[PDB]
Amino acid sequence: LVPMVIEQTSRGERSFDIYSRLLKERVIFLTGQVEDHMANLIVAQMLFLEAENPEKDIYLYINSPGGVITAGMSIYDTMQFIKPDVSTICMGQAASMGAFLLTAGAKGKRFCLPNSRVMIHQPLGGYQGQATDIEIHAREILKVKGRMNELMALHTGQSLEQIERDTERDRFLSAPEAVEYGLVDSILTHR
Amino acid sequence: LVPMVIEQTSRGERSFDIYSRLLKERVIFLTGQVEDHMANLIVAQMLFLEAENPEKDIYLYINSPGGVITAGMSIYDTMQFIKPDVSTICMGQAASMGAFLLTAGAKGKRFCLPNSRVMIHQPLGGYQGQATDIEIHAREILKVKGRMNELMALHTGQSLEQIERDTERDRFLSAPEAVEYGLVDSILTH
Amino acid sequence: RIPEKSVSQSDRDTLKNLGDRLKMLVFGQDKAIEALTEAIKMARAGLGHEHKPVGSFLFAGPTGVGKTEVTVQLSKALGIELLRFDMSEYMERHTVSRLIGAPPGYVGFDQGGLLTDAVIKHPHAVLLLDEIEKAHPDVFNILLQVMDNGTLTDNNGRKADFRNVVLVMTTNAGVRETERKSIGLIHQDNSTDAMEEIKKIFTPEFRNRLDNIIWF
Amino acid sequence: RIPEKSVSQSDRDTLKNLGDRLKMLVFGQDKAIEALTEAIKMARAGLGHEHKPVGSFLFAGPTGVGKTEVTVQLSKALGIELLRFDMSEYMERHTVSRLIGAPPGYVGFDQGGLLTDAVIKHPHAVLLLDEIEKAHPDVFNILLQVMDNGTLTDNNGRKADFRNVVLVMTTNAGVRETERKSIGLIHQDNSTDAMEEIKKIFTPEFRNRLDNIIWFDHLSTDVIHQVVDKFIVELQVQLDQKGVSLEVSQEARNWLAEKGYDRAMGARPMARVIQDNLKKPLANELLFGSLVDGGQVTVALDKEKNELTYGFQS
Ligand SMILES: Nc1ncnc2c1ncn2[C@@H]1O[C@H](COP(=O)(O)OP(=O)(O)OP(O)(O)=S)[C@@H](O)[C@H]1O
Ligand SMILES: Nc1ncnc2c1ncn2[C@@H]1O[C@H](COP(=O)(O)OP(=O)(O)OP(O)(O)=S)[C@@H](O)[C@H]1O
Ligand SMILES: [Mg+2]
Repeated sequence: LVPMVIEQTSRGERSFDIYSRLLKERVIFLTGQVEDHMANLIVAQMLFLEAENPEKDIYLYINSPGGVITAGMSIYDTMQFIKPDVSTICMGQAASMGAFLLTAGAKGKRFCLPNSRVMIHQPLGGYQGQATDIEIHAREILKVKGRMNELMALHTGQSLEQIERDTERDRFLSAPEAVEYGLVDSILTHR
Repeated sequence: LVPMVIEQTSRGERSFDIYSRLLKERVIFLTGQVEDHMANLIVAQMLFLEAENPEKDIYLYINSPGGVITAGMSIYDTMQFIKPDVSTICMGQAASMGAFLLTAGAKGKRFCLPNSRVMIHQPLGGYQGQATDIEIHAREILKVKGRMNELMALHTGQSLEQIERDTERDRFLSAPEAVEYGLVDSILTH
Repeated sequence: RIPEKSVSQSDRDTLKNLGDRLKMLVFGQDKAIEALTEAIKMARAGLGHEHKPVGSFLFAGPTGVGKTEVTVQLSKALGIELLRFDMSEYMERHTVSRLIGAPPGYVGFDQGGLLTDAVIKHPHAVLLLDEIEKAHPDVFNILLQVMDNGTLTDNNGRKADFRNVVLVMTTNAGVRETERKSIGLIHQDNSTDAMEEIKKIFTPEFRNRLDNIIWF
Repeated sequence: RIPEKSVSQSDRDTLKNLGDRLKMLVFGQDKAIEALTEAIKMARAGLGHEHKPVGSFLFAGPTGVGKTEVTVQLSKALGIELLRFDMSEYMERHTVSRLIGAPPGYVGFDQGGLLTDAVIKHPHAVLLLDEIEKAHPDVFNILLQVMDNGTLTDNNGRKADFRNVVLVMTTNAGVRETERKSIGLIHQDNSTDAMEEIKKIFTPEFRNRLDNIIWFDHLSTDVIHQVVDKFIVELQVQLDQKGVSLEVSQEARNWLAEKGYDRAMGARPMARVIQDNLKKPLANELLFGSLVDGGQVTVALDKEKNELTYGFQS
C-alpha cells in the first residue's frame, strides 16, 4: 500500500501518492532489481522533469542490488542526455550496476551517507549453449566488460589498469573509502 | 482491505487509509520483513512530514521481525540526517536490525512496551562459493558487523566491549531490563 | 462633494509627506510604501497612463503582515473612498454576474452591479480585491480589460470607466512556497520558486498588465 | 453615415499612406496591416462584397504583439468610432441577450442591444472583439450571420448594417500550446498546434466565412528597439504639456531594450522598465525640484556603473 499525501493550492487540495508528491520536487526513487520495465519508468521520470525545469537538478536515489546491464544503459544514457545534472545518492548499498550509475552522476553533486555500502563485481555469464553460439555470445561480454570499465574510469578518473586490477574479483567499498577511491566527491553534508 | 476515514478539510472531506490519516499525525507504521521497497517507502513518509513541521518529532511504531541490514540501514542514515527526531515506540518484536533501528532514536524521546521483547544478535548469512570469494565476503560482513556495533554503542554510551560480548551469541533482553541496559530511556508512563 | 485635496494639483505637500505619514502608521513595509508612494506621485505628476488605471498592484506576502493597513490609510490621506470586495464569495462560475450585472431578461438585471455601481458612484477610490487568488478564472478575465482599457461595460450599457482608482490585490501564493522547505535529503534552492509559482497561478496576460508585484 | 462613392483626392491620399502610417505606429506585423488596408481599398474602390462586411479577421498571436493596437490606431487614422466590445464579460450563454436585447415580455426589453444599437449609431466603424476565445462558444454563432449576411436582428426586429464595419477579433488561444515545452529526447515540432487550437475553439463554419486569419509573430530584438522609441515619444508628449524636455542617448535606448526584452511578454515589459527607470525618478523632481519648470532633461548611462545618469538643468 502506497501512503497518500495532501498538498495545498489556492484552488484546493489534491490527493497524491508519496512517490508522485516527492517526484513533484524532482526526487526520483530507484528501488529493487533492475528490470526493463523498471528502467523504462525511471527514464520516463527524467524526461518529464527535464521539460518541467531544466535549470534545477534531479536527485536519483540509487538503492538497488543491480540487475541486467542492458537496462542500466538506458538510465545511464538518459542521465547524460538531459540538460540537468543528476545527483546520485546511495541509501544502504550500491551494487555493480548501482555503483556504475552512482559514479555516472554529475561531478560535484554526488553524495553518500556515512553508513552506505558499495560493491563492484565482474558480470556473470554462466549459461549452456552450442559451441559456436558460446563463442559469439562470449565475445559480447568482453566488449561490454571493457566498455563498462572505460566508462567508470572516465567518471572516476582512475587509469584503465587500476579498474582492471580491482575488478578482478568482488570488492566492497565503504562510504569514506568511496570518496578516497573517487567514486563520489564527498559525503552528504548536513542540511 | 483498509479502512476509509473521512478527514476534515476546509474545501471538503477526503477519504484516506488508516496509514495515510495517521501519517498526517506524524505516525509511520513500520512492519514486516525488511525490504528495499519497504525501507524506501518508510523514508519517503518521513521526508514528506519534515516539510510540515521541522520542530515536531515524527512518531515511529516498529514491529519489524528482522531482515537485510542494508535495507534497514537506509532508515537509520536518514533518521540522523533529518532535523526532527523520531520517537521509536517499540510495541512488538524487535530483531537485530529492528532493535538496532529502534536504538537509533534520539535520546529522551525513545519508548518501549514492557510486554514486548527486544533481542539483538549478529547478522548471519550463509554465503557459499569459492574459498577466495568466501574470504572477501567474510571481510566485508565482519567490517559492517563492526560498524553496526560501533554506531550502536555510540548512542547508548556503554563500552563497545560489553556490547560485543553480549552480541557474540543469540540472546534476548526483557523490556524492563532494557531500560537498565540503556537500549531505551524508559517504558511508557501509561 | 470630495475633500478638495485631489482637485488641487498645487497641493503637493501631501505627496512629499505621504511616505512619512504612511511609514509611521505601518512598520516593516517601507519598501511597499515607497513603491506605492512613487507610483501615485508619477500619476499626479502627469505621467499617468492615458487609459489604464493609476496603478495595478498585486500584494503578495504573508497574511496579516501589513497588507490592508496601507490601503485604508492611503484612502484617508488621499481623500478618496475605499471599495473593499471579498473575493471568497466570488468563487463560483456565476458569481461574476453579481459584479458586472445580469444580462437583460434574467433575474438581477435591475441591479447595476456591485463593482460597476461603486466605481460609477465613486470614480476616485481605492479598490481592494482581497483574496484575489481565490477568485474564479472568469473574474481574472474581467480584470484584463480593466488594466488594459480601464472600462467595464455594465448590463445597462453604461461604461464603468475608472482610470483614477488605484487597484490593490492581496494574495498569499508566494508566502506558501518560501515558508515550506524542500523535500528530500539534499536541500534545494527555492529562492526563485515563489516567482515561478505566482507565474503558474496567474495567467501571463494578467501578470503583464500589472505595474509591479509588491512583496511583504 | 458611410463613405461616399467616387472617393475624393484627399481621401485617396489617406488610403495609400494608411499602411505607412500604421507601420510607423505599430512596427512589424506587416501582414496584418496589408490585410486591413487592402480590404478597405477594395470596399472604397467598389469591389467589396455586396452583402458581407468589409473584412472579418482573426488576429491570433502572443501577448503584447499589438493585436489591439493595430485596430485602435486604424480607427484614429480613419477618424471612425471604435466599437470595442470586450468578450470577457460575455463568458456565458445568458450574456447573448445583452448584445441583441431581451425578447419581448422579459425584463430589460426596453434597454435594447448594445451591439445592434452601436452599429446602427455608427455604421462605419471598427468592431474590435477582444478576448473572443474567453467568451462562451455559443456567442460565436451570433457572428455567423454578421460575417455572411451582414445583418443582426434586434429584439424589436431592427436589422443592423455591417457592410462598412471592420470585424477584428483578437485571441491568444494558441499561445499556451506554442510556449509549452515538449517532452522527449527529440524536440517536437512547433507552430502547428496553434492552428489546431483555433480549429477546435471555432467551428468550421466560423472559419469558413473569415476573410483571413493573420498570425502575429513574436517581436524581434530589432522591433523592440523601435518599440522603446515609440514609448519615449509618448513620454515626450506628456512632458511637453508641462514644458519639460527629455533627450535619451542612443546607447541608453539599446541598454534599456535588453533589460526589458521578453519574448513571452512582448512589448508590455518595455513600458514597465520605462515607468520604473524614467518616470519614477522624474516624478519626484517634476513635483518639487528643477523639473518644476524649464526641464531640459538629459539622460545617459555610465558603462562602468551600468546605471542611468540623469541630468536636470532648468
Ligand atoms: N504591519 C502592520 N503594521 C501596522 N498595523 C498592522 C500591521 N499588521 C496588522 N496591523 C493592524 O491590524 C489591524 C487589524 O486589521 P486586519 O484587517 O485584521 O489586518 P491587516 O494586516 O490590516 O489586513 P489583512 O487583511 O489581515 S493582511 C489593523 O487595524 C492594523 O492596525
Ligand atoms: N507591435 C507593436 N509595435 C509597437 N508597440 C507595440 C506593439 N505591440 C504592443 N505595443 C505596445 O504595447 C501596448 C499594449 O499592447 P496591446 O494592444 O495590449 O497588445 P495585444 O497583444 O493586442 O494585447 P492582448 O489583446 O491583451 S493579448 C501598445 O499600446 C503599445 O504601446
Ligand atoms: Mg488586448
